[PDB]
Parts: sequence; C-alpha cells; structure tokens
Amino acid sequence: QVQLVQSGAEVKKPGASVKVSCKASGYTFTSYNMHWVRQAPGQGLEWMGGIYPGNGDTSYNQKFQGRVTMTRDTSTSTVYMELSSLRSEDTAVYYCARGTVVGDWYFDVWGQGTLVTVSSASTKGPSVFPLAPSTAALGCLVKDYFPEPVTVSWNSGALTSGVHTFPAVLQSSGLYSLSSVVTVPSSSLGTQTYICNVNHKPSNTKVDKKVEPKSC
Amino acid sequence: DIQMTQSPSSLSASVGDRVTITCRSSQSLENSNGNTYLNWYQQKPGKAPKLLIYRVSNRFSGVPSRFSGSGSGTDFTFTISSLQPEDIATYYCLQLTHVPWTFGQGTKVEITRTVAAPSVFIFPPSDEQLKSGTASVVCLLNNFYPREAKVQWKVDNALQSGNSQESVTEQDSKDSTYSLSSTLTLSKADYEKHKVYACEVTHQGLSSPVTKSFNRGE
Amino acid sequence: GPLPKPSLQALPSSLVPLEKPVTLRCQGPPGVDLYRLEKLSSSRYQDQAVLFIPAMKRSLAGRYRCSYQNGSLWSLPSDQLELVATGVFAKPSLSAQPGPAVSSGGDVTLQCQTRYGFDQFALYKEGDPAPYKNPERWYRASFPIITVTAAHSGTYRCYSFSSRDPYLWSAPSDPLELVVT
Ligand SMILES: [Cl-]
Ligand SMILES: [Cl-]
Repeated sequence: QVQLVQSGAEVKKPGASVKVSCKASGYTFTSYNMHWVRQAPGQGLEWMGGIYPGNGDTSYNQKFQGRVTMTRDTSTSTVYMELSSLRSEDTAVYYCARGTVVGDWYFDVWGQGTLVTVSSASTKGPSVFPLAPSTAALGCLVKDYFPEPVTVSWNSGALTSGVHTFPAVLQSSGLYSLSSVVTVPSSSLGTQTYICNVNHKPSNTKVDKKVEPKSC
Repeated sequence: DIQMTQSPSSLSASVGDRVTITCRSSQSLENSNGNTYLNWYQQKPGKAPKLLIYRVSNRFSGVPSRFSGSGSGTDFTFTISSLQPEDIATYYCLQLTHVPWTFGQGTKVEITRTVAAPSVFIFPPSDEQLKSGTASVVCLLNNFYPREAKVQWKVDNALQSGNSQESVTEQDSKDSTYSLSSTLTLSKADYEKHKVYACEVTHQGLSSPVTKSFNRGE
Repeated sequence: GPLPKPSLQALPSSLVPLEKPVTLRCQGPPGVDLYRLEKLSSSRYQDQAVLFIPAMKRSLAGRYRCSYQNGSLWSLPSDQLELVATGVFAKPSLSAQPGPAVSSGGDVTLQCQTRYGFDQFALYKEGDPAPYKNPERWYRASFPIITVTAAHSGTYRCYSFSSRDPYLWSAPSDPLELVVT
C-alpha cells in the first residue's frame, strides 16, 4: 500500500509563505528521495528540488534557491516543502514524488497534489442550489466561493455513473461557480433520493443538498 | 538549463492509431559517463502524472506493451502503438541528466470518434436562489462529440450576449465525449420581468438546432 | 475501531543465508493478551509473538504479518515482513561504471549479471534498513545513482533471483566498495 498523502489546499496572501506536507507510507522511507514538482493551472510541470530523507541533504532548482526549504521528519515519514515570498506566479498544484535513492525509475509514486492559491481576496464558502429534474438530468449549482477547490459527491459517493462535475468559472465578482450534474432514469425519480455533498475545506463549509422534482 | 521541446503540443487520433510524440533537448542528454536519464509520464485530467517509460526505452512495471520510447543524444520519441480511449492524457518527457531537471511542455492526446449529438437540458433558478436577489439559468449539453458546439440564450425571443459563462469537461476516458454547462445570470428583477427562457443548441450531430425552454412561474 | 498495528522485525536480518538463524518478532504494547503471527502463503498460523528459525530453509522464505488482541479487540495487522533465504543459487557478478572510486556530483551505475534463467536483482548496502529492488526483468540489470554524494559510499552486494520464487535469492556477489569523494 505505497502512498504519498499531502496536506489540503491553501490560500495565502502575496508576500506570505506556504508549507505543504507529504506523508509517506507502505515503503522504507529512507530508500527514496522526495522531490517536489509544481503545475500552474492549465500549464506544464516544473521541478522544484528534492531531499534525501536519510540525512536531510537537499538540492533545489536555482529558480527557487533562497525561497524554498525542504525538510523531513523521519519519525513520521513526512517531508515538508515551504515556499516563501509568494506571488501570483506561485499559484499552482504542488506535488511530492518519490525517487529511488539507487535507480533511475524516478517519480513512480506521487502525492495527490495540493492547490496553493496566492491572492489577497477573502475566503468565502459556497451557496448550494438544486437543479431539479424537469433519461432525466438533475444537479447542484455551487455558487460564489473562493478559493478553489470544492469537492462534489452524490449520495455520499454511492452514485458516480453519469456524474459530470464541471470545471469552475471565475465570475466578474472574483468568486467561483460550478454545477455538478447527473443523468438518471426518469422512472426512478419517484423512489430514488438524490443528494449532492459539497465540501469547501478552505472555508470549512460542508453542505448536503437534497435535489427533488419541483412539486406542481 | 536544458530546454525540452515537445512536439506536437496536441493531437487527436482514432482508436487503434499509432501516435508518435517527440522531445528534443537543447543540448546533449549523453552525460560524461555515456549515460542518459530521460523518462516519460502520462497525466490524466485531475490526476498526478504516472511513470510509463524510464531510461529512454524501459517500460516501468505494469505498463502495457503499447507504450514505447526510443532515441539518443538530443532526439527522443514516445510511441503509443494502438491508441485506446483510456489513453486520453497529456504526456510529458523529463530529462534527469543535467540539474535542474526539466520537463517538456507536454503533448495533449485526444480521441477522434463518430459524431454524437448532445442531449440538452434546461434548469430554471431555484426559489432558494431567487430569495437572495440573483437568478442563474443552467443549460446542460451532455455527452457529445466533436467539442465544438454553440449555445444561444434567448429571453422572450431576444438574443442574449455578455451575460453567460460556459464550462466544458475533459474528454471522457470511456466514450470519448464532452459535456458542457452554460449558465445565464440575471438579477431577480430582470428575471421576473420576462417569461420565456430558452437555450438553443447548435451542433454537428443535430440536423436542426435543439431548443429547450421554460416559462417563468409554470 | 481496531487497535494500532504492531511492528514485525527480523534479526539479525531479513536476508538470511540457508542454515543460518533468524528471529521474527511481533511487537505490540506491553501486556497484550494474545499475538498471532502468520505467513501469507500458509493456511495456518501461530499464537505467539516470536518465531525462531534455527536454520533457514527455502520453505520458510516468504511474506509474514502479525497482529495482537487486547480486551477482545484485534489490532490492525503489522506491515508485511519479507523474509528471504539467500545462498540458494550461485552468486551474480557486481561491477561499477565508470568505477568504484568516483567524484561527487556525477553518476555511478552499479551493474549485476547472472546466467539466463534469473530475471531479477536486488542490491544491499551494509548498514541500510533494506535492499533495493529493480523493475528490470533480464539476465543483467543496471542500478544508476543519478547524482552520487559522499552518503552513497559503502559496501554493496548484489543478489539475483527469479520471479518464479521471489523470496529465494542467490549467494551475494563479491562486495563492491563504493568510494565517493
Ligand atoms: Cl530477537
Ligand atoms: Cl509468501
């Protein structure tokens, strides 16, 4: 069960710093160096640097020298990456990825990624509205939240087939909005309950919205 | 630094086609000991990249045989011998030969398939949202191909512009289709001033445009 | 919920030459009521924390796990312990390219080779907590260290084995003294 588990999404002001954790399990911690690779939204991958967990030796990309610090806690198999003096250009998903100390088959296991948004805008949880079924379709409108990201599940993860959770759009107000829809049989609209489970961790907002056919 | 130039930046191919991606390094990837460390990764949407090829041509454990790599010096190639629908992803080369390690800008791979018309659905704003002074009208275009589609909002038959935003999903890994959401936003006052709200959809799969509508308060 | 996992460790090593002794020890909190140690390829188990093997045999090699019970609640199972029998086949060769004495900052490639019939290799550096396996499936394999540092210096031995019996390894190669300055 080799796994790299990262800390949750962050929002930080320009000029501040962010510290992301990467907890490893299922393998010998000191047998793999731990690197950090970031990806700006819609862009490519960029290598930041790496740390050898055995003795804490580091080697960073010169583009981040002086502003990145990688450390590790051997007792908990955790690696940390701290990036300071954040600017808009540092808004990215930050991944940790292991690289065998002996061998060249690098980055065979990655963390799930941590989105870091650099912005002075205030955090705001979303309002969740039903998109009632008129194959039928129904959904939830997840409106006016900041920053990204938000998670949407249906029936606590039991319903996944036919679900489309759209990429968010940034409105002129500076807040995000998205819809998550599901196509279902019209024949089970009278019996099957549909609930969207919305979680916006940056604002600690958890909303469960029942989506019902509007009674005439 | 070594610059990795990947080509093409994107491509579409049919199921079963041979896909070839190239990565060119700005300087030699053969180091002073005669070795080359160059790996290829596959990144599916919303997910971390996955190691497919390492050391130019070695498939990593569990990687299907349709994936291969080759090259030397400054010229490297990655091949998918028979493109599968689940292979939709951006592929990246990475050189680990000279620090700092550098990736190619990626090649986005998509599937070309038969035309599929979108199923279209219109959703009026909820009463709950109206209580806050804003109305969002949503139009869903579901599971279509190709990605090109036109949504025209009409309010009492007047063509709307500047008041809607669209969002499109990444291509489905099983049926190779796209879905699209178009949201029309109006104040509660503007919303209550009109009756007919229509979403008109033009797409290659529809011989005539499809319009889905509702009358406010029915 | 389940009680937290115990540890399962092999001493003097998990790479045990045939006919040499080894202890597998399950360690949970002090005073727990019962332990259960099991070999993943066996249909039976033992209700003891310690398994002492006076003389390693091929049949004893494999994956093991252990659990403990306290006040009717069972713990999560320990992380898997892979017990290897070494000395089962003739030792492979082990060499370094460009050589075993190398400058810090460049690469070094440790290479192993055996006769056809073995498709896997593992490298063990004296004092390390574990061997290094390799995704290669071939009669010879390379283990490049992309950027060597003084920390990579040490005594390395290579083992060969087959995918058919991944816990039955050869006698270790002659040692290679990697000296990085
Ligand atoms: Cl002991
Ligand atoms: Cl076993």
